[PDB]
Amino acid sequence: GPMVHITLDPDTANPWLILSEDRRQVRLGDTQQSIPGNEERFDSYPMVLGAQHFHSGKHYWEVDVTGKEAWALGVCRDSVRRKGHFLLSSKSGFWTIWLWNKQKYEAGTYPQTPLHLQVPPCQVGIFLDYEAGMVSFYNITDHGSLIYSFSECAFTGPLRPFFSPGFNDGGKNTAPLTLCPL
Ligand SMILES: C[C@H](O)c1ccc2c(c1)N(CCCN(C)C)c1ccccc1S2
Repeated sequence: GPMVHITLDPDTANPWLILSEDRRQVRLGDTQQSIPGNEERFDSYPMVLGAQHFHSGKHYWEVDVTGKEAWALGVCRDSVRRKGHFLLSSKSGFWTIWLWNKQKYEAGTYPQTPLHLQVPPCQVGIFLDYEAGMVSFYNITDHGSLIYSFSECAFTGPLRPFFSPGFNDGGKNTAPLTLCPL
């Protein structure tokens, strides 16, 4: 089946992130960790990838976002640049949605698409269909209604799960992203 046990890849995690020992949770830290500057690590934003690689097929997982004022979720090319600043955008190899400012939900098209969610999600489901070129996001709190779907994605290599528990803002958004047991 499509359900997949996601774990986080510590080698990609920006130093502002704290990963749980089981690598199923991630949160913003109050200070930067001292860790290596290996090529895989995102150096400019608090992001981290799942360890799993997708080359084909259908895949699904869920993330708890309860009570966070900001976060970003989805999938990206393994080949996306890790160093420096960039746009979280389908044009750049990212298929993501995000919340910021407590109630601004957007999809990472470029230009960005504003999202209008009648029921703020406490848990989000991400569905990847490699062959169909689709990444879809579901509001678990709202009985699995569709938040947004990217279609006509032109996948060419391995894809990775993508996660950010927020950006650095002074330590208000400390709660973790948690991968849900499926
Ligand atoms: C600008 C570029 O696309 C970019 C790079 C890195 C991040 C974000 C955007 N945001 C989205 C902000 C969209 N509007 C507001 C510009 C974000 C949102 C939620 C959690 C982490 C992040 S980190």
